[PDB]
Amino acid sequence: SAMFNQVLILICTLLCLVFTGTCGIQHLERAGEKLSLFKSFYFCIVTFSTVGYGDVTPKIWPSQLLVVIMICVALVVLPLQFEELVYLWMERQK
Repeated sequence: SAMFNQVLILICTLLCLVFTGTCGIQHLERAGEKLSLFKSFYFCIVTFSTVGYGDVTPKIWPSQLLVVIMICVALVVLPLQFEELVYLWMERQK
């Protein structure tokens, strides 16, 4: 089942990115302005959902960039997998 396979890849990647985001915001903002993990989950899923509320964001030199870098990579990485998911839907139709 390829449909299944890429569904998995999507989920895996999402999970990975969420994890990287939690782990990303965890050690940094924990210094200057302390934030709970749920705030991170929020931010991550707020970034990959393309929402961007802005209640709390990075105020620090590296902190923004790191989030940014992860997004930029994600924004390339995001469609790769959606693109993938599309390819199978085309195979299923065939």
